[PDB]
Amino acid sequence: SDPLLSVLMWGVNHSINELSHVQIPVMLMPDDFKAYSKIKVDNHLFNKENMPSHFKFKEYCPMVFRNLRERFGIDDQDFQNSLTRSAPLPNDARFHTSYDKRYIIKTITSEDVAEMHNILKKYHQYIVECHGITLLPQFLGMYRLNVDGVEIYVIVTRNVFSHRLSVYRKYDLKGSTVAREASDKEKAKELPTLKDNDFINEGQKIYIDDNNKKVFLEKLKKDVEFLAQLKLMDYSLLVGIHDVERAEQEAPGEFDPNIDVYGIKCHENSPRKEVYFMAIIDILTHYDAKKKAAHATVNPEQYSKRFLDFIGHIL
Amino acid sequence: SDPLLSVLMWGVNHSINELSHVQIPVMLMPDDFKAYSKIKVDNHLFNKENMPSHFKFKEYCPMVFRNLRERFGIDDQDFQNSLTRSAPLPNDARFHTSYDKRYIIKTITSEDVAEMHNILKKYHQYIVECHGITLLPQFLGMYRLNVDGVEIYVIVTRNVFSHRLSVYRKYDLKGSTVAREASDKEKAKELPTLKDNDFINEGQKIYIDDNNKKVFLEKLKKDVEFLAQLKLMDYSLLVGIHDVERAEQEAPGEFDPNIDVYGIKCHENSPRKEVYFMAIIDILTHYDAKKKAAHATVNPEQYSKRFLDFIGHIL
Repeated sequence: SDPLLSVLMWGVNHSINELSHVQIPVMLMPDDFKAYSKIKVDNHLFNKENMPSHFKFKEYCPMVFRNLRERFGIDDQDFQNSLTRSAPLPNDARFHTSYDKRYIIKTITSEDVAEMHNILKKYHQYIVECHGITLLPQFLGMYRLNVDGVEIYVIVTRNVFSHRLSVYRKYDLKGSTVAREASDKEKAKELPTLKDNDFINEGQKIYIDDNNKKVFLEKLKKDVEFLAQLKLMDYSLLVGIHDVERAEQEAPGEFDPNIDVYGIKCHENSPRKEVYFMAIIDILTHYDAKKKAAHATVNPEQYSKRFLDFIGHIL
Repeated sequence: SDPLLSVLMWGVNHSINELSHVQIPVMLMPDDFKAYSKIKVDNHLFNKENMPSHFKFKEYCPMVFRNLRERFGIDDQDFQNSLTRSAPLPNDARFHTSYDKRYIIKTITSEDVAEMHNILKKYHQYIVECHGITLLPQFLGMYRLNVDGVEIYVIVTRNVFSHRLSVYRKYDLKGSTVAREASDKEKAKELPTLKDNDFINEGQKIYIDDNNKKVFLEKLKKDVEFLAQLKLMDYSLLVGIHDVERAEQEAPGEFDPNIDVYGIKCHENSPRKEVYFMAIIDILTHYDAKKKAAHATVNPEQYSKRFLDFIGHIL
């Protein structure tokens, strides 16, 4: 349907096939962070039914992302199948979900790509340090697609939410001093995205036990400290709630913690059988559009503390 | 080892994978004869161990050759495996043999490519007419390879000789008025290539029965008439003899006529147990080098008759 989506599937398929032939060492060399793979295809009077006839596909730092996927417990064959066996589905920058709901494909700016290159080494090192146990986005691949005229950049992350268990409530938390509330327009969306005030006002509670809570908050502390160190800000805590009862009305309500890695079960005395999905999202700056907000007070360290204070209170 | 060979294997693999997704109709449209598929790969600081880092692969008329392969009873998966599972072996224009001895890969000039395009439609139509039963070369694919600086063209044909049964004697027959003999240098090669005089002088006989002989000569007549019609000349009858006894000394001596399609068993009263492999080879003009022979009398119709007269006599 969408030619850009076709090129992405084609490219991911190509990219993974290529890597299956490469010998994978335990380590990355400094050059792997500067590397890329470029393919330009020109078909003249051939294969019109599947593909655009002129296109480009570029993969950034293929070894680093190969290395990241394995560290995040993702097999390259599964990753390939998830993205190629059937088209990713949209939902209206744009984003798509792998047909099997395991991965998110987000469209990003060339600026975001530049910034991602800039932090990639430090990010990789962080992932090594924490043994891939983090609430940070799991970056799984980054690509450039060209189809006659149009150039787009995409990044692929692991879904914060479950691939089985549906989410009925969804929050996006920053802990900002300025008031954050979903629009009266937004508060009426299909599955809306609520914000800080929506959480305070409606007195939402997260029923997880003290251990889970301590572990989570420790992970969060380290992750956010790392983000502040990179001078990054404006990230959010995405919180999604699965209602086992409501999902039965429309494993009994249990999940695979190896696929749905951000899941946390509610404790025994929880008012309703709930599973939580929580993670940091949207870590890049995107100054192009933040300059667009400016044209027509808090620093990264401030934000870090403000954000950590708030999440500590709501749990 | 040889980067050009690596690109060919890579390209054939790519090309066949692409086609496995295309819906194959029973017919070719006129545009399929003008079509091609072009891939340009640039790897920067990536995958140095397998592939050259900058290369191009072009496939000419992919649908026509897909259509030809099936008409010649060749499955695309087998064709792919034969050319990709292990490197083709040389033997010192250059030519290579698929590791399994089923296919020949010949290096040709851009002129040969131009001429092949020119006759491709008429050749396809001929193959349709004779239901793929012909002594003509079976053209199976045509490609252009570029590896930083060097550009080569290759064509792939079915081996005239067997993939199991070794050939101990080998003739190349034109039936020319001018004397054709292998050099005293050549007559001493490992497995030499003998010519017209070598055949007359050494009184070689081909022991096939009257039916086989009649069928063969009828096929030959049509094939050669077709070649003369295209104003082509200077082609040869390649004759290879397998000695069942000698191959035992170094199925008992029987072959699969579906893989070794040019095989003909000897008749019952044959002096020794022999299998023959006979086919027309080298049909293109290559005027570049024939002008090189000129710079430092017979026409296509003459050649046709001369060639047919001679082969009739020797069998």
